[PDB]
Amino acid sequence: NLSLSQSNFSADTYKSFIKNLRKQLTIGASYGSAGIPILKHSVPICERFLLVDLTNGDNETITLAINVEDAGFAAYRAADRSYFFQNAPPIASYVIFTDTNQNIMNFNNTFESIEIVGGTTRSETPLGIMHFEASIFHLFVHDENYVPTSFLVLIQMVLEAAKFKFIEQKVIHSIMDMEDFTPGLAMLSLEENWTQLSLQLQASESLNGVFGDSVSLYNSMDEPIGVDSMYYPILTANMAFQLYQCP
Amino acid sequence: NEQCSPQQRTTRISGRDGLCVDVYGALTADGSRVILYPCGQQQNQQWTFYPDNTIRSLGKCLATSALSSGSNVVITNCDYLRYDDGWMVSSSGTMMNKSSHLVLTANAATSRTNLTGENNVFAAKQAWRIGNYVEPIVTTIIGLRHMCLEATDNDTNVWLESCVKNKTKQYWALYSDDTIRVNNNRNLCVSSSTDSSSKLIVIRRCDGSINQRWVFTPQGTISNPGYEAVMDVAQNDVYLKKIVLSSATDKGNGQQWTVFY
Ligand SMILES: *[C@@H]1O[C@H](CO)[C@@H](O[C@@H]2O[C@H](CO)[C@@H](O)[C@H](O)[C@H]2NC(C)=O)[C@H](O)[C@H]1NC(C)=O
Ligand SMILES: CC(=O)N[C@@H]1[C@@H](O[C@@H]2O[C@H](CO)[C@H](O)[C@H](O)[C@H]2O)[C@@H](O)[C@@H](CO)O[C@H]1O
Ligand SMILES: *[C@@H]1O[C@H](CO)[C@@H](O)[C@H](O[C@@H]2O[C@@H](C)[C@@H](O)[C@@H](O)[C@@H]2O)[C@H]1NC(C)=O
Repeated sequence: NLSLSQSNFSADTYKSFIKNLRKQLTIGASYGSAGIPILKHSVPICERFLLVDLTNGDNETITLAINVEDAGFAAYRAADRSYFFQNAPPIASYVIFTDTNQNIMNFNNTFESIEIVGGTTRSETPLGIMHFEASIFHLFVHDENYVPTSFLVLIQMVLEAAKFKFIEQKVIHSIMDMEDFTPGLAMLSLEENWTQLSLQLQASESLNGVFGDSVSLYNSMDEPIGVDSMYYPILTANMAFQLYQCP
Repeated sequence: NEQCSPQQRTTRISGRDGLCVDVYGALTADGSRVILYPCGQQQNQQWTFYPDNTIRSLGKCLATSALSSGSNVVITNCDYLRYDDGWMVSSSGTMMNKSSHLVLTANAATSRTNLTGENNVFAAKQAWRIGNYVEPIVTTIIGLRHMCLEATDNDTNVWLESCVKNKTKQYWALYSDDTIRVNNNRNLCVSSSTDSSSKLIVIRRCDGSINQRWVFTPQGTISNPGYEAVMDVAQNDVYLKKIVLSSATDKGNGQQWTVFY
């Protein structure tokens, strides 16, 4: 499996991991005018999951199952145990981690659901190398008090970074500065709007690249920038792939 | 999902020097010319896009006024274009008449300049941002070895240096005409070489040229489409302090860039 380990976690190795993850997710992608790959859709359940290994500073490893249709976590394995989100595709447990003691987490893989059960938001959850490391531990032992925030960390540092070069770069800055951060409005507005940007980009094919609705993306000075077309470098040089939305 | 087929959207259009596409005097007569003008909220800068490939302001359609290059772009009665295929906008913001291939062009930078239909050479004066948000986007530009492009030698050269938050000369203003401008001197633009003998990318006074038109591609390159080449770190070595224009290749990582805003 594609893997990222605490023991070899530099800017260079992180960047390669995210680059490879994007490549794997975009196998068989479709392309529009914008040239931003659109993830596969209607994927048979048996081929719907990409497995990724993360190893922490105790040399313990978890394997996460990423749904290739939406680049979200469906489940993960720790040793001989696995854990499925309650909105994982219904048949997923027959396809992945079959040879393990399977458990259902009583919450969805969405930020809104994770934040409600954990009682903690992304804005208050630090990101960085040591939080990546600790999140893997908490998931490995499945400490229910820390499972939600551990997903907030790993979803953002792995999946959201794959979706957006801006977010990847935030993590890279963190590694190089040896400095934790919490996502601000820039990062959250990307995460919030990934599905809406996917819809507008694809829909814009019929309107000379103009969107049906404007999307507000914040910059690092907390100024909202209206993105109402494909002609914004903060979108088209940032968003690495899209959710399938339009025929 | 009827959201896949938007029926229309009203937006602004900005280009050279961040000025907007404007129906001069808000005049509505057929043949009324369009100009550059400082961006505002007035109705004659509101362009409504429809799926018939029309672009409309004041209820009339943006259109070329001749088959040959050099004549004004105007607004005219939409019924006149009933059998016309309309405008096509490229992913890099070239606005082209589909039949004649003439593109929307600003031959000067000054307010009230008449916009014309001209042969496409991919100049910055032929690049446009369709969108309501018309301001330059302020950013760092990150490249090889996770370093930042920096304006050097009194804003005449450019190369990679270690990224330092708020170091003034590492900020760039991305304009609606596809220019990359020194953030604290917005009369100066990143430029491909004007000397045949050199491939070196430099900083020069903004002039609307092919040399100053840059497209941030989804594949992570900074492309000069008129010269069919991309920004590259000389010899993939940041310590040479040389950024050059090269044919796109996968050989090294020197052609990969990130916009960090
Ligand atoms: C794009 O250019 C073409 C060609 O110059 C324009 O077509 C002409 O339209 C005028 C006015 O309707 C007619 O009198 C001519 O007969 C047309 N010429 C040809 C050869 O078709 C067209 O109007 C332009 N369209 C836009 C939207 O700019
Ligand atoms: C037709 C005219 O001159 N009317 C004035 C208005 O129109 C403006 O014209 C300028 C060009 O000089 C530009 O196209 C701009 O977008 C238009 O708003 C305007 O001056 C108005 C007051 O704002 O007064 C009219 O008299
Ligand atoms: C821009 O377009 C209009 C419409 O065709 C032209 O008439 C303008 O010509 C200018 O004004 C006329 C009255 C005359 O003085 C002419 O010589 C001027 O050039 C034209 N404007 C420019 C700046 O070319």
